[PDB]
Amino acid sequence: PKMKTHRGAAKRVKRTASGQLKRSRAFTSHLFANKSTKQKRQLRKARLVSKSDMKRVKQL
Amino acid sequence: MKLHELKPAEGSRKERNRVGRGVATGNGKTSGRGHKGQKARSGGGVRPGFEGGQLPLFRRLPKRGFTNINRKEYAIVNLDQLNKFEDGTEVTPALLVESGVVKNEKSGIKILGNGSLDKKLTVKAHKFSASAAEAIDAKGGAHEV
Amino acid sequence: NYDVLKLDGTKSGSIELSDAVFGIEPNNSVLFEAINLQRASLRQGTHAVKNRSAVSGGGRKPWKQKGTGRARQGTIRAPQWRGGGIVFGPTPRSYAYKMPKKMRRLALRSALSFKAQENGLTVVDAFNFEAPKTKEFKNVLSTLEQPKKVLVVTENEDVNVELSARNIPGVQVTTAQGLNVLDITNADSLVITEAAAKKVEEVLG
Amino acid sequence: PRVKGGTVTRARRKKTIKLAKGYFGSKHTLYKVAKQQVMKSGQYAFRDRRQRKRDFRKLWITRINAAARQHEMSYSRLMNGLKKAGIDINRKMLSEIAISDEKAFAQLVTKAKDAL
RNA sequence: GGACGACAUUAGACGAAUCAUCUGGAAAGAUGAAUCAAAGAAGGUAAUAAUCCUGUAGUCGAAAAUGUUGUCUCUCUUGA
RNA sequence: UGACCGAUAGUGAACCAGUACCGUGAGGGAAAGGUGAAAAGCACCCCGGAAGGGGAGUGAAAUAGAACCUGAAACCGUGUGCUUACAAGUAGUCAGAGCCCGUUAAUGGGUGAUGGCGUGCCUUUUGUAGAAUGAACCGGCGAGUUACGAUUUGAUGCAAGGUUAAGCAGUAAAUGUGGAGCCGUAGCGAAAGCGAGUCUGAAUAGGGCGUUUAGUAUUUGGUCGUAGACCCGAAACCAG
RNA sequence: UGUGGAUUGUCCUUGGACAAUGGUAGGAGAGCGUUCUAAGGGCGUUGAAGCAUGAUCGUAAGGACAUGUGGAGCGCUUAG
Repeated sequence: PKMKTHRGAAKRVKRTASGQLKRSRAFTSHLFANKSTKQKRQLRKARLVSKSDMKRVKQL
Repeated sequence: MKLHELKPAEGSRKERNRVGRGVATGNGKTSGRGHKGQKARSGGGVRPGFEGGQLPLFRRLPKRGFTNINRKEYAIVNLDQLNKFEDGTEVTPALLVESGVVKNEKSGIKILGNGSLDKKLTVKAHKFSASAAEAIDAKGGAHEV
Repeated sequence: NYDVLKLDGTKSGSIELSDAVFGIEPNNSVLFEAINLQRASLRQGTHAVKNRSAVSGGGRKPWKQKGTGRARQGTIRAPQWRGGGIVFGPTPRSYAYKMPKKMRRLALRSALSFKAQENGLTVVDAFNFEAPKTKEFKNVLSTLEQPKKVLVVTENEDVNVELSARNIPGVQVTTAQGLNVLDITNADSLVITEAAAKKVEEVLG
Repeated sequence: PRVKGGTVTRARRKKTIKLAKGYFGSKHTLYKVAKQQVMKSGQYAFRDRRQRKRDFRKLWITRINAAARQHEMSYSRLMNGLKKAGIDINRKMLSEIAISDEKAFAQLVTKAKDAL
């Protein structure tokens, strides 16, 4: 039958080709210096995308 | 050609690879599956995403953002898809959907200046950008929303 | 491009109706897929066998698991047993697929052109018999010297042309709309009617 | 379509039993043992196909060494002096001449005796 | 709730016309000359048969039956 | 009707089948087709109590005689060419006298007095002649398959476009007709939103992802997902 | 190293070459044969398939041809 998507990848947005992710350590932990908390920039998924790119395959 | 001398295209069809049919084929006995383990068992293997016990990649990263079902999508149209008819006039959505330059109007028609109009035709769509109208104004069309 | 209409030798109003339909370059790649898919939908998937869970009986363990000195068996209907139990046998299914409309037309025009460049086309005039006379069609084919295999073309529903000349070894009848790529590639000569000779020039043009 | 095997498994098993003709016991009757014996025969022939160029070579040397001690000489010395006089002759030919025309060999010894 | 027919369908109908040689224990085979064909599907016959049987194309359908029910009435009526 | 089976196949059952047989009972459950065109199924004579032979006769055939089409291996025998009772052997292979043969005619074939070299095969192992596992022998059967999706490669058709689904009139014709839809041609942001740019936010500044655009439909090969998913095998759990 | 041959990948752009060719788990490429279908052309009681024997042919899986036994079907070429 059709193939099903991993519904818990509500944490990835498809770029033109690849996928963008969210930063871990992002909350309820803030006894930190301030150069540290500030880098909440966007990083993409690595070349572990060969283990899990068939599961988010209609996110397109 | 004839029905007793027909030939297919060169390098168009190949023979399927049959595993476990001798030692001369190089894919017999073990049939390229290794020796032992859980990946050599009939119908064995872990789920596509298992890390073998370590927390999965999609479990340490947090989620964010909603969905907002009620969303308005407009069929994007460039300025290079309006120079198909010289001396044009009243380019309405009905004359654009039957033109073949645009189809299945999601919910309107938005124009985006990507190229040069190179004409003075009268435009008339749903809504444009801050450059599309300017280009239409230069031409001489009464762009009306 | 200049074909000559005929009728039992007598030459009628010569018709030059032949442009991009006849005298064109035929494709040897679009004509092979049109014949491979033609006999692919002419197959009936009526074949099946019983598996390990379909044979009668075989639900009780033969003997003990260990302590007998024999091989450990589980059922009496196993695949290696003489009783029965096939592994991966045939199963009911279809073998028909589809192809782009453009390709369908190209192949159709790639066959007629080959028959026109091999001196195997003959545009005869309208013909009709009062009653299906097989003997009448026998002498008719005797006059127009042609090969053993032929393929007469109909305009609409010639009942007298369908019922007659149908029990002949190496003869087939069809209509302009019912033009295939297997029957046209199986015959050696073509005999289409003048009225039905321009009808295929518009549908395939 | 079911393709039942036949007239192809016995046609190839009857070609391995014909190769094992002349064996002692059930090595020329059963096919399970014939295949093993025929699989070893090929591994032996290829292994002694290079050992046949070592036995014959050693044979000639022994014959030339026995036909060189009659003229108060030694194979090592005879050969040494035979190469110092610029003479290209095989060991199989030298022994072939010694067994035949002895006169010829006698003269050869003198030529390799004054070349030392 | 049933008179009323005609027709699409389920048995049985008639069902086109071949001889001669050769080899053989016997030919349908080879060979030669023919002839039906809305029937050159298939099986039998002392070997491989469109013309020797069984049939098949198609013709009556069928002492009926309902199936599309195509059709008159019959009780079906008072509504604006 | 069939790119379905053809007697270990196909129904458990082509014949004496739910029958022989097995169990207190619920229940389990086989083996077994073929003389010839026509019984014309061996009249008669000879040996024997009979069984069975040897002649004769029937037939195209009797090495077609009911152990009845064809008759393969394992296994069991009779005749015959060369060789063997001082010898230590995974039994072969390379060289080589003598004694007999005569072919798909070629630097032919059978046998073997002596010499050199040489510890079977499969699996599992750092390593097996191994005293680690498996097989008495021969024959027949016995293990990566199909449906629907996803991604990549070759082939062909059209090209800023590409192509149809369920349907409907058709040789169960798979070619016509059928424009709901699907992919691509424009992205960026949690969104409202703006758009060749956009978010960032105090920042148009510096950076992130985009822009310079080739794709698409069907088929072929490789791998993967949901189904038993390459094949065989458990202690045990629940329902009646 | 000498002499003849097989395959490659190169090279030069038709045969001299240049180099190269142990191999387990694995990756890639080119082939042989079995059952069925389609088209064309064939063989067969003057003996098909099967079975038995042989000193024959191809680089391997394999393929022919005589002879005996057998008594009715079975090859070849291209593609699926």
